[PDB]
Amino acid sequence: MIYICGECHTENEIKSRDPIRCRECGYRIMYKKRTKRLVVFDAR
Amino acid sequence: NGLTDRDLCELNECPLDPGGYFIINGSEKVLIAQEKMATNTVYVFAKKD
Amino acid sequence: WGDQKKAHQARAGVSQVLNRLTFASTLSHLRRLNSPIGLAKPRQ
Amino acid sequence: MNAPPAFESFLLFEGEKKITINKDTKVPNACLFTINKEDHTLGNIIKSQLLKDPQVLFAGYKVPHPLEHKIIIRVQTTPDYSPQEAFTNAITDLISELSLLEERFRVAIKDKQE
Amino acid sequence: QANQKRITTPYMTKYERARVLGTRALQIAMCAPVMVELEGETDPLLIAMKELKARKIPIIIRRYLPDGSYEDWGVDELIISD
Amino acid sequence: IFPTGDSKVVLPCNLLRMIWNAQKIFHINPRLPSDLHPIKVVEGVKELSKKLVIVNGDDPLSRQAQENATLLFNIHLRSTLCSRRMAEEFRLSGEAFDWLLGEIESKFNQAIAHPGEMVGALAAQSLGEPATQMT
Amino acid sequence: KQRLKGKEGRVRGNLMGKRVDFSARTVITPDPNLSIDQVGVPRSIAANM
Amino acid sequence: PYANQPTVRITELTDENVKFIIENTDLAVANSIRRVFIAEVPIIAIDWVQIDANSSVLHDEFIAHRLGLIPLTSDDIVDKLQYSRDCTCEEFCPECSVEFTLDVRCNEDQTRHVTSRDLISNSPRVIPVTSDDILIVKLRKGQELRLRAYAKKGFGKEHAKWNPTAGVAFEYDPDNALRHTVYPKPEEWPKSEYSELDEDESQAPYDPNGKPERFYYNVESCGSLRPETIVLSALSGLKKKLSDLQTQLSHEIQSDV
Amino acid sequence: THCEIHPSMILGVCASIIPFPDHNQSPRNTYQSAMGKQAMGVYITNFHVRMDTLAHVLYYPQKPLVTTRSMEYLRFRELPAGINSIVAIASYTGYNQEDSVIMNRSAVDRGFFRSVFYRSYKEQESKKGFDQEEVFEKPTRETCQGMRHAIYDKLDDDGLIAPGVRVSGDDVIIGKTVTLPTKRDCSTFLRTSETGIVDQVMVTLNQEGYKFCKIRVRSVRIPQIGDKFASRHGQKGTCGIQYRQEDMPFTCEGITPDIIINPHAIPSRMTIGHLIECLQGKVSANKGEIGDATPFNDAVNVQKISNLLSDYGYHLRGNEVLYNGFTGRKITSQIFIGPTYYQRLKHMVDDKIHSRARGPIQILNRQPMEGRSRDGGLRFGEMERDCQIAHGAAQFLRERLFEASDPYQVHVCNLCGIMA
Amino acid sequence: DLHLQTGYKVERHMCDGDIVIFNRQPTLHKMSMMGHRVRILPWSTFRLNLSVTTPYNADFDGDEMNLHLPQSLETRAEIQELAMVPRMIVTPQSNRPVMGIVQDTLTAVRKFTKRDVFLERGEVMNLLMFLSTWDGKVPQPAILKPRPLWTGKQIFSLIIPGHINCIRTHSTHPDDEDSGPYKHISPGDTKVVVENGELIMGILCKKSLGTSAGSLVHISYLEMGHDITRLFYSNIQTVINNWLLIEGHTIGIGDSIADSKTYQDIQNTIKKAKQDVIEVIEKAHNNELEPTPGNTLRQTFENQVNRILNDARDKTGSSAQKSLSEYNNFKSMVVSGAKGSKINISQVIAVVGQQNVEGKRIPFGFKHRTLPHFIKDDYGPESRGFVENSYLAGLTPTEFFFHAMGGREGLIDTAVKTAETGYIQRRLIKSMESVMVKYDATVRNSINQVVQLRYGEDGLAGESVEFQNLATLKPSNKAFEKKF
Amino acid sequence: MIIPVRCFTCGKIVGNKWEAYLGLLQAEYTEGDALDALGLKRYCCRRMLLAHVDLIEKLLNYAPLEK
RNA sequence: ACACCCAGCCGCAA
Ligand SMILES: [Mg+2]
Ligand SMILES: [Zn+2]
Ligand SMILES: [Zn+2]
Ligand SMILES: [Zn+2]
Ligand SMILES: [Zn+2]
Repeated sequence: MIYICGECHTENEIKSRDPIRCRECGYRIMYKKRTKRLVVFDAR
Repeated sequence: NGLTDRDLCELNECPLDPGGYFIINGSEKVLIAQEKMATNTVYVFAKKD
Repeated sequence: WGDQKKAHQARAGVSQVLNRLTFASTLSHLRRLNSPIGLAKPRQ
Repeated sequence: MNAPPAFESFLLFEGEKKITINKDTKVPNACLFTINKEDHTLGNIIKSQLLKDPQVLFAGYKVPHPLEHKIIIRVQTTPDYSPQEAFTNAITDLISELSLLEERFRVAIKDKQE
Repeated sequence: QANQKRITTPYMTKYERARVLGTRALQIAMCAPVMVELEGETDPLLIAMKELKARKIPIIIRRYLPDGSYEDWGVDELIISD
Repeated sequence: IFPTGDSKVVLPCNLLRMIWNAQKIFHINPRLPSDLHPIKVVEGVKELSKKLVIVNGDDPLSRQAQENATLLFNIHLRSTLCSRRMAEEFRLSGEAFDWLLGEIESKFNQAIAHPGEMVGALAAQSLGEPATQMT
Repeated sequence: KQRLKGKEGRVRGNLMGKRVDFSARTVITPDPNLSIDQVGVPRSIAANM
Repeated sequence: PYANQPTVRITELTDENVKFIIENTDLAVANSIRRVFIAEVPIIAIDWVQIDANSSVLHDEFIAHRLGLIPLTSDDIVDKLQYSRDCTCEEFCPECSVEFTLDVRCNEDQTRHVTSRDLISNSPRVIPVTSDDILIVKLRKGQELRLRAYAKKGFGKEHAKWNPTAGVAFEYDPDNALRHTVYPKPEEWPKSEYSELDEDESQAPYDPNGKPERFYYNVESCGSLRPETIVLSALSGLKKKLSDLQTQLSHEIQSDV
Repeated sequence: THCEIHPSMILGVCASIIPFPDHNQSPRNTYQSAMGKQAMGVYITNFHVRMDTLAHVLYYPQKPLVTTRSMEYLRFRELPAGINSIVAIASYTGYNQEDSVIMNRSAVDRGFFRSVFYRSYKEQESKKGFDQEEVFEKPTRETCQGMRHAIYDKLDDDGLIAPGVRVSGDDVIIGKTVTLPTKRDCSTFLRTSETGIVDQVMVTLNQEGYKFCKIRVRSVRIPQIGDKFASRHGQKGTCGIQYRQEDMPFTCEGITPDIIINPHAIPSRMTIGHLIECLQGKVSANKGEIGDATPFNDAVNVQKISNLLSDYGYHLRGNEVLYNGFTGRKITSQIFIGPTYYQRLKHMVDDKIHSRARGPIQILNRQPMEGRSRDGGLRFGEMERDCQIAHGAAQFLRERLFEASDPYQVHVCNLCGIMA
Repeated sequence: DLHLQTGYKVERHMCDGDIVIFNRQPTLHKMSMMGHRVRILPWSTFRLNLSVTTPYNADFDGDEMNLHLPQSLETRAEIQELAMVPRMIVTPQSNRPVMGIVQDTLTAVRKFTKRDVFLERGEVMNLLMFLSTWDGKVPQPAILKPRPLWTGKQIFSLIIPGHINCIRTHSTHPDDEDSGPYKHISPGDTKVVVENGELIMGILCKKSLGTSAGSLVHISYLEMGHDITRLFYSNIQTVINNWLLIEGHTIGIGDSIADSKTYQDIQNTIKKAKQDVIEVIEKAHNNELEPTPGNTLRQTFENQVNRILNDARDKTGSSAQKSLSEYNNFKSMVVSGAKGSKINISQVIAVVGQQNVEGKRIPFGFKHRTLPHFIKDDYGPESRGFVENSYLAGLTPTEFFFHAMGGREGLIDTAVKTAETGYIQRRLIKSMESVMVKYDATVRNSINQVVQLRYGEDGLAGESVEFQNLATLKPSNKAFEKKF
Repeated sequence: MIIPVRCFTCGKIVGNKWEAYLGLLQAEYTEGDALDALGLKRYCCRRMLLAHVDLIEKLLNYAPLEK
C-alpha cells in the first residue's frame, strides 16, 4: 500500500487512515506504485 | 510569468502552452470575446416595416 | 454571465470549456469571437 | 471490439474442411472448388495453370468477400476429362515447376558465390 | 350479401398478399395443418409461398367498403397478381 | 384538351416497347407480309378497352365515369394500335397481336391503384423531397 | 401545459415519436460485394440484439 | 498442358538486396512469388512482452509495439523452431520460442539510450541486428525499464512485424511492348532501369503475339534474413502450401469416391 | 498610404495550416478549418502529468512535407497532428467508393496512425449525513446492498484499482460504499466498450478537505475500418477496408500506397490544392527540404514543381505506373502517387457504435433512456412514423411505437371512461 | 431447465439472412427506410451496397444510420413483402428508378462499354466468374482470328437479364447525327440500342443506367420483375468493379493542365472581356449608355457587365473543353455522369468565374469600394468579385477573399434553409397523414370526405406509369390522314 | 514522439538512422546528401527521416515521478 | 440477481 508523493519520491508507508502527506516534503499530492501483479502485453 | 523554459519544465508546466485561460475547479475555462454595437457613435438605420 | 438569480437576463455562452484535442484547437479557441444573435444578414 | 484474430486468416478451426467439391449443374462436366482459408496467392496460380491446359474450357476464381478468407474456383473440361483430375494435374505440374525453380536458383547462387 | 352483386376488384392485391402470407406462416409455425405436399421445406415463409402458388389458402378475406357493409372473398376465386 | 402541343404524357403501359417486345419475341420479319386481318385488330382493341375498367358498373353514370377516367389511355391505345399503323410500321402476326392484348391487359391491371395505399402521406413526402434541393 | 407543448414534450416527444428498444447505430462504409438487399452487420450488434 | 521451364539469372547479390530475372514464366506465378516474399516467409520476432516495471516517459504499449517491430536475425532456426500453436508445449518452451530479457537503468545526467544492443537473448543464434543499433526509448536519470519478452515464429499475414523484406520491387516488360499500360503522352515518361530503347524511341512496337515474361525482382531484406535465403524460404513455403493442398484434395476426392 | 505585411496573413490559426488554400474551393477550406480542431496529436507536451476527460495522443506525428510559412510561427512543427503518408488517388476494388478510404493493414500494423485514448475518472468523499458517510473500501458480498456480478477482487484494500492492471468493460475501479441510514455500494464502474488499462492513480484532498481520487485509463486504438480520416483540403473519409501489403498495388520501385482515396472526391468538390500538395510533397521528399507552400506566392506554381519532379526522375505530372496487387498485371491507367498530410480525427467507430435490447428504462416515460453511455435506445422520430405510414406497414409501426417501446395494460370502466 | 417443448419462444441472436430496416435522419422521403437481409461481417461497422447510397441521401464519410429489427412473424412478413428494397426499386414520386449505378461502377461501365475495349480469354473467364445469373456457357467471342478477343459490350449483354428492349442516347450525342446519314451507325458510338436483351451499340452513362426515366434499369424492373432487377444491379457492380481492377481509374495534375495554346487563347479571351467592360464603363462615365426600357441606369449597366462576363466565362469554358484531351480523366468522369460537371472543368482549367453574393456582385462594404486595395468608385471586373485566375493557376488574395464570400453564402443558405424546409414538409405530412384510398377506389379524408373520386383522376398508382408520346396530337391534318 | 522503428510504407529499418542523421547534419551536410549517405534511396524512407520531429527531448525535461 | 436523479448550459458529428 506504499504511496509515492509528488516531487521528493519517498515510498512512504501509510496504512493508517490519516491525512495523506509525507514527512519529507509535505506536498499534498500522492501516487501509488505500479502493481506487482504481472500482466501480458500483446505486441500486435 | 517570467519563468524560462527550464523552470517551466521543472515546474511540470508545458513551455509551449500559450496560457490565456482560467482554472476554475480544475476545468480550464477560456473567455470568448463578445461583439456589441460600438458605444458613443451616432448611427442611422432604416427599419423596413 | 451576470448575477446567479437573474439567469433570465444573463447572457449565456461565455467562458466555454477550453478545447484540448490539439494544439491548433487550443490556439483557435483562445483566439475566438462570438455574436449575441440567437435572417442571413448578420451571419454573412 | 470485433477485430478478428490475425491467426484466423489462415488457420482452420475444428469444424470445416480445406477442400469441398460441388458439381455445378448449369453446364455438364463442371466443378466448383471451394479452397478455404486461402487468398489470391493461390487462386491466381491455379487459374493461370489451369488456363494453360489445352483441354479445359473454363477456368477462373473469385473471392466472395475480401474479409472472409475463402476462394471459389470453377473448372470446366471437355466430356472426356474430369475437372478433379485436371486440378490434380495442374497442381503436379506446379510442384514440378517450383521444385525446378528452387533447384536452378540453388545452382545460380552457387555459381555466383565464386 | 349473396353470391350475386359481388362488385370489387378480383385482383388480390399486395397488402392482403402480405397479410395472408404472414398469418399463414405464423399459423404453420404454431403446428397447423399443411394444405399441400412438401418436399423437404422447413421455413414457414417458403412453404406459405408454395401453398399459395398451389392456391389452397384456408382463409377468406373480409373487405370493408367505406359505407360499412362487408364483402367476403375466398382466396381460391381470387387470381394471383404474379 | 392539350394545348401547346405537349405530346409528352404519362400513361401506364409503354405500348411502343410492348409492340417491340412482341416483334423480337415472335421473330416477326417486317419485310414479309403479315397475316393479321384489320377487323381482328378492331374488335381486339375494342374488347380490350371493354375489359379495362376503373369504375366498375353498368349504370349510365358509372359508365360515363369509366369512360372519362380511361379516355386518355383508350385514345392513346387506339392511336398506337391503328389498323394502318399495325399493317405498315409494326407488321405483327395474329399470335403476336393476341399476346400483345393479353400483356397490355395484365400490365394495366397491375398498374391499377391498390386500395389501402396512404396516398396522402406519399404525396406529401414526394412533394416535400425536392424542397431540400431547391437551394 | 409546457409538459404537453411541442418539441421536447409529451405529445410529439413521447407519443408520436418515441424511443424504442431493439435498435442499433454505427457508421457506414462501402462494400460492393453484397447484393442490394443484403447488408453487413458486425458481430457485436448481432450478439447483443 | 505441362508446366513451363522457368530460368533465373542473378545480377546483384549484396548483403541486403538481391536483383534477379525470371524468364519463361506466367505472370500469376511471379505475382504470387512476390506475395509470398512479403506475406508467407517465416521469421522470428517478438510477440509476447511482459513489462516488469516501466518508468520511462513512453507507456507500456508503446514499448511493446516498438520491441515487436525490432528485427531478429533468424537465418538458421526459422525451420527448426515450430509454431507455438503446433508445439505440444504449454505456453512457451525454448523449443518453440526465444526468450528475451531487458534490464537498463539510467543513473547519470547524460541521457541514456535504450538501444537494441541492450536486448539480451538466450540462444546466441537469435539476436537483434547488431553483429548502428536500433533505438527503443530514451531515459532520464532515475527512469528504469525492466521487461521480459518471448519471440515466436510467424509470417507476414498475421502482422507486419513478421514481414522480412524491406520492400519488394517487381517490374516486367520495362519498355512497354504489350500495351498493358497505355501512355497518353509516351515521350513524357522516364525510361525504366531495365529498358532497351534508344533516346529517340519512347516505347517498343506493339506485339500482338507477345505474352508477359522476363520479370525483374529487387527483393531487399530488412537485415533479419539474408536476401537470398529469403527467396529459397519463399519458394519452399509455396511448395509446402501446394503439397498440403495436394494432400487435402486427395483426401477429399477419395472420400467422395 | 500603406502596404500589406503579407497577403497570406488574413488566414486564421486553424486555416493557416492548409497548404495552397487559394487553390482549394472555399467551402472545403472552411470544412478543413473545422477539422483542424479535431485533428489529434500531441496536444500538449506535459500530457502525462495532466489528466482530464477525453484526452487523446498520437504515436508518430510528423511535421508535414508541404509546410506553410505561418505554421512555423503557430508552433505546429513542435506539436504536429498527422503523418505524411504515401497516397494513391485511384479507384480500386470499390471499398473507397464515395467519400471513403482504403488503408494499409501492414502499415497500420507498423504503428501508422496508432494512437492512445486517455480517459480520466474522479470520485469524491462528499460526506452528507452524520452516519450516512461513504468510505473508500473493498465492498464485501453481503455487507453492501448494491451487489453486481462484476469482478471485485481486482481492487486493493483502499478500494482503488491499482495502476497497470488490465480492466474490461463494466468493471469496478473505485470501491466506495455508503453506510445505510449495513452499507450500500455507491461505486462507479468503467463504462461500456473501452477494454483499457489503468495507468496512473491519484489521491488528494479536495477543496473542502475530504479525500479525493482520480484515475486515468488508457487504451491503444489501432485504426479499425470505421475511423474518420481527412486531409488538409476537406477530404472527409472513412476506412472502408484495410488491405495487407500484398493486396494493394505497388510501383516499379516497390513503393506501395498507405492510403487510397477515390478520384470521385476531387472533381465535384474542387480541391486541386490536394493534388498540388501531393506533387509538392513528392518533389520535396525526393529533394531534401520541406516544401514551401505559402498561399500567395508567384514564385511557386505547378510548372516549376513539375520541372523539378521531371529532373528527379518521375512523370512530370506526378503519375506513376502501378501494378495490380492481386493479379500482378499492370494497371491500364497510371495512378497519381505521392505523399501528403493526413489527420486522424476524434471520431472513432468504437465510440459511436451502439446497440440496445430491452435495456434500462426511463423512470418517467417508462421508455428507453438517452445516450449510449446510459445504454439507451434510439428514437423513432415523427418523420420515421410518417415514412412507415407511407410504406403501409401497419403492424410494424404498431409494434415499433407500442410493443417494442413500452407495452402497458390498464383497466377502464365501461359506463364512464375513467381509469379504474 | 433448458428443455424446449412446443409453444416456447427462444430469443436467438441475429443470424445471417434475417430481415432488418435502416434509417438515416433526416428521413426526407419514404425511400429512407427500406428492408435489408442481414449478413455478418467482421469489424464493427455496417456495410451496405453502393447504389443504396442515393436512396438514403448519404455519403460514406462518418454518416451513421439506425437498424430496427422486427420482432414478430407478421412484422417480418410485411416488411419482406413491402419494404424490401428489391420490390421497391422504382419510387412513385417521379415514376423513375431512384436506384442507380454510381461512382466507380458507372465510370467503369462507360470505359468498359467503349468500342476500343477488348478482353483476352483469361480476363473474360475472370469476369464471368463474378456473375451470378450466368448460364455457364461462354458466348462466342466477337473476334476469332488471329486470337480470341471479347468485347465489353458482349459481357454487358450477358449481364442484361431476360430480353429487354431499350433505346437511349449517350450524353455526348451529336445533334447532327440524327438528321444526317449514319443515323444507325453513329460514328461516335452514341444511340445506345439494346435488342433482345443484348447490347448492340453505344456507350452507357448516367442517361442510360442512372436515375432517369426510361432508363435501362427502369425497363428491367417494369418488364422482368423485381428479383431479377436486384440480380442485375449486383452483377453490374461486381463485374464492373473486378474489371476496373484491371483497367483502373485515377485523377491527377496531368488531368488539370491544358495545352499552352489553350492558355494563350484563354488569356486573350479574358483580356478582350476586360477591355470590353472597360469600354462600357467608360461609356457609362461619359453618359452615353442609353437606359434599357423598364430598367434603371445602374440596373442596365450591371446587366450589361454581367452579360459580358458570362459570355467570357462561357467562351473560356468551351475553349477549355475543346482542348480537353480524350484520355483526360475529368472528361471521362463528367461525360459518364458519375460526379462533377463541365462547369467544374471550366473552373478548374480556365476561369473560376464571377463570384456573386445574393445575386448581385460583391457589395460596397467600405466607402464605395469592395476592399482597401482597390481605388474608390470602381466597377471593373477584378474589383467587384470576378476571378480571372483558375484553381490550378492559383487565386490572388482579393479574388480569394471574394471567393470565400461566395462559399460563405453557399454555406449560409444551405444551412439556414433546412429549418424552413423541415417545417414545410412537417406541415404537409401532418395535413395529409390520414388521406388514403378506400376499397371503393375513392380517395377520402379521415372522416370520409371524398377528396378525389379516383386516385390521380384515373385510379393508377405512380410506380407503374411511364413517359410516352401520343403520336396523334402533333401531326398535321394531311399527315394524320396519310398515316391513319 | 520518437523515430519509428520501421518505415510505414515498405518496412526498411529506420530507428537506427536518427542519431546518424543528426550527426551528418551537424557536419555541414545538407539534408539530401545526408539521406543519400544513409542509403535511403526510396523516398518514403526519406520523408520518414526528414518529416519526423522528436518530441522526446522535450519530454525528458520533466523529472520522473519515481526515483 | 444489476446500478447510475433531474434540469440547464455548451461544444460537436451527418
Ligand atoms: Mg456526409
Ligand atoms: Zn514528498
Ligand atoms: Zn513449446
Ligand atoms: Zn366508471
Ligand atoms: Zn520506406
